[PDB]
Amino acid sequence: ELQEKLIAVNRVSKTVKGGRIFSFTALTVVGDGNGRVGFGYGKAREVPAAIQKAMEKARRNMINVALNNGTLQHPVKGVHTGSRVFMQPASEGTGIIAGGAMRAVLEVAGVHNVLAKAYGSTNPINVVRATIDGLENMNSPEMVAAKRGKSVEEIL
Amino acid sequence: ARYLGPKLKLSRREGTDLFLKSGVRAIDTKCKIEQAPGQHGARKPRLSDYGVQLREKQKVRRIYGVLERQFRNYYKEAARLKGNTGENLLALLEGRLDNVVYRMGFGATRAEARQLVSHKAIMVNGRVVNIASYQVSPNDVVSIREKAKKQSRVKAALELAEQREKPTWLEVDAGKMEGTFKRKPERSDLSADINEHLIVELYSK
Amino acid sequence: ERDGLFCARIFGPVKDYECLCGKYKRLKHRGVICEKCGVEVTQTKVRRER
DNA sequence: TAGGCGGTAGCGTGCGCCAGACAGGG
DNA sequence: CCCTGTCTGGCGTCCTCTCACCCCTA
RNA sequence: AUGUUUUUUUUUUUGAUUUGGUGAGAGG
RNA sequence: CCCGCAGAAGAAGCACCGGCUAACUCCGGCCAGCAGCCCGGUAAUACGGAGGGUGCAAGCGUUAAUCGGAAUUACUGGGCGUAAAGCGCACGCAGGCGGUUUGUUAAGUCAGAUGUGAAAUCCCCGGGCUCAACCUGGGAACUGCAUCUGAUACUGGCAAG
Repeated sequence: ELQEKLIAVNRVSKTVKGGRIFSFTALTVVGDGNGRVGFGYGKAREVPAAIQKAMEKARRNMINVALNNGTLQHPVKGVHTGSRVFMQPASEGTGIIAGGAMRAVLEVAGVHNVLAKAYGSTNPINVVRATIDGLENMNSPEMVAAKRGKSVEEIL
Repeated sequence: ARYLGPKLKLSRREGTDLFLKSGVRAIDTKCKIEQAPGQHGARKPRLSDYGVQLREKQKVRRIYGVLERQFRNYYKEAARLKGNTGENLLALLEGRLDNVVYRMGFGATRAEARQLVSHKAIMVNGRVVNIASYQVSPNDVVSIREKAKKQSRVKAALELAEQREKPTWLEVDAGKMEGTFKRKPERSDLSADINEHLIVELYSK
Repeated sequence: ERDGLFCARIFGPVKDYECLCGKYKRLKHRGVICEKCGVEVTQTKVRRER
């Protein structure tokens, strides 16, 4: 039921007395096609093991997101370290207008319709984190009604 | 302005059966439908994001037998129109005269239907229409003219259709060889495998 | 043979979740019926009851 | 590789009881 | 219509084990 | 006392529980 | 524009296939050559040829030029301890901004109306050329300017605190 996308894999080095020890980092993200989403960032000497780790980590520490039907509930900004991200709810049919790692996380999240730009850095890791942050902070109408002591129709 | 080459090759490349051949004989018998075309067929590495979108677009294109500028045209039209874009595009593609004919069952393949349209076989509301890209409109009756009514290939196409499932959005008569395009089809009525939203995204680059 | 005594479009698929055309072999993205042979990719237990 | 006595008729013949309807005789 | 004979339908133990056989002719 | 003074070799992935009947033999 | 005639007949190329970037193999020595950015020294998917593929298609490439991507002059929408970026420090005219209360005005502001904002173009619903492009009816828009009539919370002016 869960869908999982390996966003990126990158070779990283550690210099030692002999020479360079190489290793691989795997950035993955998983989601159930609904609110729930989680990213994982694994590392191992070989690629498949590292992606396996990324999947494992993503599977835990997931996070829920309040989706109005296929899209978002309102425009939302999210940042992390360099990657600053804007994403905006959009009409059915438009699809996921987003670039790169961001796209991936959106798809697994089960959002189908967004207009979305990544300002600043586009370092996959940071940008996916920023996306997750923007999705988490985003609140729903019912939530704001509760926050504020009102009905949904009062807020419209 | 048309693709004149091997058809099953396209099907193989796409992966699916595109219905580019009549359907008397199963596709698996005619070709290695699983294996991709060319020397390097058995090898099959995971495609890219752009690449999968591109393949989807190609699949649709190949299904209907249009060329790229014309599709881009269809897509822009759909975007202009109200409602879901990919759905609109699908409806537009369906509305094409030759496709309509193929759905009727006057052409074994869509290619055959296009050929019929070109050769002054088909009439729309009693007026001979020659353009395969002609967008047929609700309550438009579309028929074979009396000259082309004697052709054996037409009745063969009709038989093939009878084997094939009948579309709801149409109503065809096999004796009269005229069918009414009652309404523009719903997305549900069309095939589910087509990923319109990839196409949309592709051109929304 | 369609559509004699033993059928597929009257009574259902011979194999589990595998249509007669060959389109679908799934059960996760199920519910959708076939278009080629028009065999609803379901279970073969339904050939015991149709 | 493709179909239902085999024939210019006749094959059947060695269980037995009960029971209830259908009909014969008067 | 009131018997009285005929007819044709029902039924006739359980469990297990073994074996062959499962178109040829036009 | 001094060093930019011989520049050079390795990124990603295909499968786990299976099978019938009529008849002659034959144990209580 | 329509009808008749014959016969698949007269009608497919261009670019690319190292990554970005869809598409892979074989054969020919830092030469010959490629190249938009980041190969070639004898097993080159990067040069040239072939086969195979990919994308466009009566076009296909290259060059030039503009916007985009570039939030890379950031109104919307960036920054300045160390990455570029705080005047060496002050005073201070012009300029910019300006505590709090009441009254008044109505300049800014807002609302409504009138006049105009040529037609064409763009967009919406339609119509006509077999379709389309194209032509075309009506609308909307032309974010503005000017006036008149209101509103007075805020900003401004004036008067008192």
